[PDB]
Amino acid sequence: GESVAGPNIAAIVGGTVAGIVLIGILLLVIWKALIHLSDLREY
Repeated sequence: GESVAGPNIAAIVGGTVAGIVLIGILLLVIWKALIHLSDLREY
């Protein structure tokens, strides 16, 4: 009734929200790295 991880919605909401935030930060870091790479790059 409540087991059936119905809250899978909740965990999905929870897991899904967390994953999106994680990707967003991860994407942002790489983007920044590429810019640093272009400037850091001597040559």
